[PDB]
Amino acid sequence: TSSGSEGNVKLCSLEEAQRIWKQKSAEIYPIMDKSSRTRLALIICNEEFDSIPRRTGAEVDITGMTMLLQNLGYSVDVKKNLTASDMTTELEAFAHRPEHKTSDSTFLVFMSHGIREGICGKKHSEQVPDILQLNAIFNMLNTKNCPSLKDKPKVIIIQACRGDSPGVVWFKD
Amino acid sequence: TSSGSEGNVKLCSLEEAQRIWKQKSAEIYPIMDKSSRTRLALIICNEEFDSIPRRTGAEVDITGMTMLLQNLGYSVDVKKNLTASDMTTELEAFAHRPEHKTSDSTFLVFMSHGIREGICGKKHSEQVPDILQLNAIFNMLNTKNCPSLKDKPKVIIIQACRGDSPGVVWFKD
Amino acid sequence: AIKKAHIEKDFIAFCSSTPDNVSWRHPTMGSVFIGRLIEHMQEYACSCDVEEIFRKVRFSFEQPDGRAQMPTTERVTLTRCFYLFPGH
Amino acid sequence: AIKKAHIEKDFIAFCSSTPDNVSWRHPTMGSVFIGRLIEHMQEYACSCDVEEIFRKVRFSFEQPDGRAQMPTTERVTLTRCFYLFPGH
Ligand SMILES: *CC(=O)[C@H](CC(=O)O)NC(=O)CS
Ligand SMILES: *CC(=O)[C@H](CC(=O)O)NC(=O)CS
Repeated sequence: TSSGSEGNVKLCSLEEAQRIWKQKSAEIYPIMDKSSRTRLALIICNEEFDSIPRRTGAEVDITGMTMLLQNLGYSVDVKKNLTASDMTTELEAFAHRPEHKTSDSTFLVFMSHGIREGICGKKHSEQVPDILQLNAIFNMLNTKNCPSLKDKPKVIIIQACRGDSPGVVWFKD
Repeated sequence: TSSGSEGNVKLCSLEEAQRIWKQKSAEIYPIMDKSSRTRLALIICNEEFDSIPRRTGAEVDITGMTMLLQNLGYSVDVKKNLTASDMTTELEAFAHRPEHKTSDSTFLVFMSHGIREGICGKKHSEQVPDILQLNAIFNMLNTKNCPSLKDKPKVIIIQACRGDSPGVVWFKD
Repeated sequence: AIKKAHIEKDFIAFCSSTPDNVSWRHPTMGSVFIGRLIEHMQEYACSCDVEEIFRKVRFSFEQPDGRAQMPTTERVTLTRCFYLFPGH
Repeated sequence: AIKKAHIEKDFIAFCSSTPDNVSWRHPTMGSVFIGRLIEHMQEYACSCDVEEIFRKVRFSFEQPDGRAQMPTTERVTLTRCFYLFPGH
């Protein structure tokens, strides 16, 4: 049933969970007790921009991801329409969250316009760039700047253009 | 025995090869007939530089990789002490090699000094940079510039510093 | 006492396209990469680790149409398999 | 007739360290990442695809010493598992 907390996410059975833990050795990330763990996730989605076109359909993405990450057991923070500076501030705040200490992993989701150099903030234009670099996301969440997530999976997902090219070439058959 | 063509590389048995092809679906890269295939590999190793320190022990790396890639069935091109321009030229020549058409995959190995921006050429100094960008390696070997390796695994291996940092942080236990 | 730890470890990034290239979004259906990821997470989180799931997503994009993209896994320092164990 | 193909696909890069960080080399023993890769290729090419092998290499570096590094997989567009099938 999809009426449960995991919604449409197919469940791993105990026999399945024991088999994964058996077949492969001690090279799986440990999972914390469901009862006590405090899993956290952050979605930053820029939909309305100052200069660049409106990201129509962003609502479907936010809804889908939010529900999915909740289904997987994460408490989801959703922040919308931020400058690169605001995103950095929000990321710094996320890294300082006490729940990470009693969490086993995290998800970070960025959804916005993007260029080759990185993700576009709300105030972005070609004349006055407003860009968050992927490099900065890793730095803010690494062991130095986020000690609480040491040894824990940090999954970053980015929906954005990485340039202007269609990404295709022709060949004959 | 290590006296065979695969040397110290542990062999996949026919029962093992049939099991891998059975357990997982049609999501494995196809392997070409051993009799007719012409697998190619390129090692670029910079050991002696104009300005920066000598990469003592590079010989062990060249030997090890060369033998390994030969063991895996690749004919190995080894090019030493090249500028970023020469490396580009060599890469372009490798992409044009007819053997790729009757190959199922390739390996590219780069071994040199490196900075955050990329791999150091033989003539590199801080005053006059001589850098091959990782970006350029992908571009020269992609579908547009190397159509022969379309749909085929291209494995790039890089031994190089990516900056000056030790890559460590302290924590108390 | 103090101990050394890697500054950067246990990361995986998943981008919607390859460098230099566009990622597509439908006005009512949403972003294709996001929808495809949800679908694959929902189906495969029970049996596959995230690296495996991400590969399957890439595979689903294999046949290009008028709006083509190839999602890309980046800067991977996962030292173990990450299973979500949904339901647990 | 002509058909569309992804400009960039079926790549995997494996770097010796994480961005900003050094990679170590011994004057007589060679580069640690290279030696470790050969060892792991030799042992695991028979049973594991390259993505799996590369993860194991990362795992082998997990405990840092005075000369520490964390090898990093980059720009991955493999859509299938790449098995070397050594002996075949
Ligand atoms: C190029 C872009 O940044 C966006 C990505 C997005 O998901 O909004 N793509 C487009 O605007 C083309 S639909
Ligand atoms: C920083 C570097 O480029 C080199 C990498 C190499 O394999 O030569 N590392 C060192 O010089 C430190 S041993």
